[PDB]
Amino acid sequence: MEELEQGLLMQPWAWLQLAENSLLAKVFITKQGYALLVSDLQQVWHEQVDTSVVSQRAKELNKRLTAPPAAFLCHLDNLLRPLLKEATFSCDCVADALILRVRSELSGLPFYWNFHCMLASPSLVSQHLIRPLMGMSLALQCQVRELATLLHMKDLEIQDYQESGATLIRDRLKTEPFEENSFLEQFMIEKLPEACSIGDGKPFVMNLQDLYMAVTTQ
Amino acid sequence: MEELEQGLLMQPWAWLQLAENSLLAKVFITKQGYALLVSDLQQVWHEQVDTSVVSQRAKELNKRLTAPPAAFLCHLDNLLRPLLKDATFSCDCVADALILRVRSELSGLPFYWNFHCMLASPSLVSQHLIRPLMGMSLALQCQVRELATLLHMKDLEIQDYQESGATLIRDRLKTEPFEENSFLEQFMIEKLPEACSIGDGKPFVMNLQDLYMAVTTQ
Amino acid sequence: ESEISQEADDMAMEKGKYVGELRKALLSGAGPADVYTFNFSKESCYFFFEKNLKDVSFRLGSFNLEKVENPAEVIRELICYCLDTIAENQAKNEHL
Repeated sequence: MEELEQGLLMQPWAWLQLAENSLLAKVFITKQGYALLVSDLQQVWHEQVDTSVVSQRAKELNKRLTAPPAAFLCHLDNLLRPLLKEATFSCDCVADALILRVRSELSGLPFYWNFHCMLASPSLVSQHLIRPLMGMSLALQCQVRELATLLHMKDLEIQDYQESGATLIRDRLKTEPFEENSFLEQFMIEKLPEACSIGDGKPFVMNLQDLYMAVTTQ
Repeated sequence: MEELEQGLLMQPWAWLQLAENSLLAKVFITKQGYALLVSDLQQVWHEQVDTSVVSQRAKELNKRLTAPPAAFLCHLDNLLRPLLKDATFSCDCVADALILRVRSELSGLPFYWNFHCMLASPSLVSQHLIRPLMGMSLALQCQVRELATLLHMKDLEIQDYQESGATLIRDRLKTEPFEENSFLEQFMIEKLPEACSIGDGKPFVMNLQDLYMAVTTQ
Repeated sequence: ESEISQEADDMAMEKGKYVGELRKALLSGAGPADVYTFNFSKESCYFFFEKNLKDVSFRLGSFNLEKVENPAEVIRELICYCLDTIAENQAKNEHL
């Protein structure tokens, strides 16, 4: 519910550890459901699920192995414990509904879990694929601008120091004269494959969940 | 030829000029139609139409018009970067169908022509709301990380210059030994909450459209 | 067999635990917190064990039986096995 949506708005992104598709998920697993918003880079979703729909999604792929509703919920809470937040992850990127083929095992007999994400309507996307994502993105743009002007003024101070004293110290962290546009262009060369082809998204999470902690303002 | 979606992955974000709430109606107008993925970061639209259907739409919505389909094709090409294709534009941000009103007026007798951006294709939604937005978010984040390295190097440069002689005499305008985390801690609580400004797309074209164009490669 | 599959999702922890829990319920052994609470209805002849927690009952394991017509039969079998192993233990022990 809205409690889980808000927790999603605060609790950070965490990529589904399947090593198959860039299923960058946002982990918020708290009672009466959870919020694991998973995006496959080719479709939008909002898994603002509650314990009843959680358990029925767990059953929709299960055939012989089942559990009570809250049993399913706490089971899938334990599922993310060793790997995300049962450490087997998969999915079908083709499906319109993101059927995260999480084949965690409990009995030695097959169990079928899907982090079935509701297809996000163009009004649904603004909840979490835009407000936190674009919030932290604009925050990073402002960070780049502020750090760039700070680099420029610190380099002005540095040049004042060479013009007042020609001492050279380390030459290992000796910065080049920084340019924001040159920095962006040199970044669009090697880290662009990291950017455009997200792949894992682990660099995204362990470096932007700090921004996610306080992007929930909107 | 499916260039509508290909032109909808590299689609430049152009700020639509309205007499109403202006949205980021962005399109790659082609000679065989277009794909108007209206992505104001609030609601996502998509006008997956060919040249014939949109041209006949204009002809039928122009009450008494004797024009070739190529005339309205050029009329549309005037919206290749959706700024102004004529009158002034007007969006209907109520449902999955965006009515982008273009009153074909040159001082005559009444007219009314409008677009019909039916439900946005979630694949191309991700092509401008998730996948390259994920990409430019990760790019901006690792940009801030490389800027962390650059700031740290400049801070250590200034500091090691201060205690090695030729220290600046203007103590009242210098800076204390700086670090990136000192910038990020204040950012997370001051700018990140307010840099989280989704707006009506305009925050994208002021700060995010440029690096998006830098990450339209995939 | 149906009493041997869905109980793991009840107890809800991952694989490996459930099979060993079932076996140790069948065999000797029962944990203090992983207890196989022997909910064996003696008269109706149905044995099951549930490690209930986390917002709803967790049926950890269930194992139905079929009451023997003469109860004394397998009881005498088991106790005669116990006395046989006792005598073997004593005789071997003296040889030890």
